[PDB]
Amino acid sequence: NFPNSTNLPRNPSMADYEARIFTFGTWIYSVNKEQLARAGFYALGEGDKVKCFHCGGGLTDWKPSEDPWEQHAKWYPGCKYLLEQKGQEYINNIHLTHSLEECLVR
Ligand SMILES: O=C(CN1CC[NH2+]CC1)N1CCCCC1
Ligand SMILES: [Zn+2]
Repeated sequence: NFPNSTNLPRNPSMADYEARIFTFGTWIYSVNKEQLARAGFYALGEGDKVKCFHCGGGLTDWKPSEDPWEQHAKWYPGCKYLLEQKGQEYINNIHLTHSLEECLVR
């Protein structure tokens, strides 16, 4: 299913931070859940799979080193929530970084 790039969220029931934070429960995984919720992610109950309330973007198999906002921007750069909370400059920083990380090896 394609990512949502409209200014309207795909899952408006998860639009409030408090709604999202309730989805995790006891969270054993490597990335802090409050951080995941602030980046707009709620939990699916399927290991450490999160989905963005706005773009619907899904992310799984999180490493301890990884940042929710960075991961959000890498995989779901079209997201209007991300663009609202972080601004296009941040997004360009993140993408230049990830594209330069890729090239410093491949
Ligand atoms: O899991 C990912 C990408 N990363 C893997 C490492 N941990 C953070 C997310 N996705 C799944 C959905 C399609 C794009 C790739
Ligand atoms: Zn999003």
